[PDB]
Amino acid sequence: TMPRWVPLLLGLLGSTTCGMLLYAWSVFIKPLNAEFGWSRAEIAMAFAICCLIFGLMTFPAGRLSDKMGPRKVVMTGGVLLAIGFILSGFIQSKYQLYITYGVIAGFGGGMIYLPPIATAPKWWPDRRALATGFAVVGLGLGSFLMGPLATYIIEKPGMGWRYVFWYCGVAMGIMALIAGAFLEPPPAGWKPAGYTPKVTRDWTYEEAKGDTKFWLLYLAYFCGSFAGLMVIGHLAGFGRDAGLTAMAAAGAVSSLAFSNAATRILSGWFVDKIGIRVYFAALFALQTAAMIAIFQLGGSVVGLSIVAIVIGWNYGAMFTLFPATCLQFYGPTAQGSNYGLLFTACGLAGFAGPWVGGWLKDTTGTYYLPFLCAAALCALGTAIVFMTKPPEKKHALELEVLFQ
Ligand SMILES: Cc1ccccc1CCC(=O)O
Repeated sequence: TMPRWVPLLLGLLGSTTCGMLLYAWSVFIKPLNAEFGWSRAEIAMAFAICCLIFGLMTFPAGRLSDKMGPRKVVMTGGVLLAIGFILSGFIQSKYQLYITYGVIAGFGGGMIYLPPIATAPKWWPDRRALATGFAVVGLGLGSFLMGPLATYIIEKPGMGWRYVFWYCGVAMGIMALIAGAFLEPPPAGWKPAGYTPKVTRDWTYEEAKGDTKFWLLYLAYFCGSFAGLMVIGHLAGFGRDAGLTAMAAAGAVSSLAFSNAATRILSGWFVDKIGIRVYFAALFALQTAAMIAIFQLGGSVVGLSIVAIVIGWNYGAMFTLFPATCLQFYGPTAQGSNYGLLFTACGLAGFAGPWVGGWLKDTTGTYYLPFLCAAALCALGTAIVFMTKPPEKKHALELEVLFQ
């Protein structure tokens, strides 16, 4: 039936829509402050709520994708996201924005984001991590797609920021319905392949949810996620505090988008070829080193760029290597449920990380505390990821007894 790269194209579409949704809030920081007495932090609360609900709703989304297939889940997510974004177009208050953009749109975003991450590797057992990366690279691309689009709509005279919400919400609803329309696992028996009595079987959601290694991974995820979200918003300010012009710090930090996008594909390909654990742990360790190294490199465009690129490489790689690692531990059958649960760690990190980083800076007045804490979190993640080897594969005695 369908060529097994169509799933990859679909995951590219849906994750790109999710990246657009998660990028929009910065687009509206300044227009909403112009129209209302609304602080940057007041608008950032809408983004933090969005991250909380998105990361949380991956769990029901994965359970439902497993139970009734990914197509219904992704197209419902497209509906919810379209509704919440378009209604953000018609808002008048902060709580209306929190509800429409934060809760509704984030709900739809989690339901769009997860099912392709569980489905694409099913079409690609020879290349599971690369398939996963295609399911997530859209979160690195959504900024580049929306930035010019949202600027274009806002500055046009007959339009406005509410017009960004309305038009971009229709467009994202369409992309997500098109992505979810054509998404389904391979058929129940024959596996698309040219190549390939004890009997193993994949883990069940209840079996993985009870494994201690699942929760070590959850902890590592929370740590790496939290560290990145705590400092990335501070890189450019670190530069200007070091003496760079705002323009120069902004240019340097911008390389983070490129590496954040590239690592999602490239790291998938690498670990498909050489295994996950060692490359994975090395990325966390390098992330630890970068949190420290910024105090020596962050004062020049070249140094700040190196730190930004490295941070982006390690951060973005987490969202391919945690689903790939989970796939290796527990198998693809319950990957929807297993990884949906696991991503809630990111839901929580997304809610709290940026705020806590800002608070540590403003409490001390310096960057030492947030970056030092991020380094410690990444050191812990390094330890966990490096020490944690796959659990024992499961004997399936019910299948096993079928042999006379
Ligand atoms: C880190 C995070 C938290 C909550 C919701 C979304 C995301 C982004 C995930 C990605 O970059 O792939």
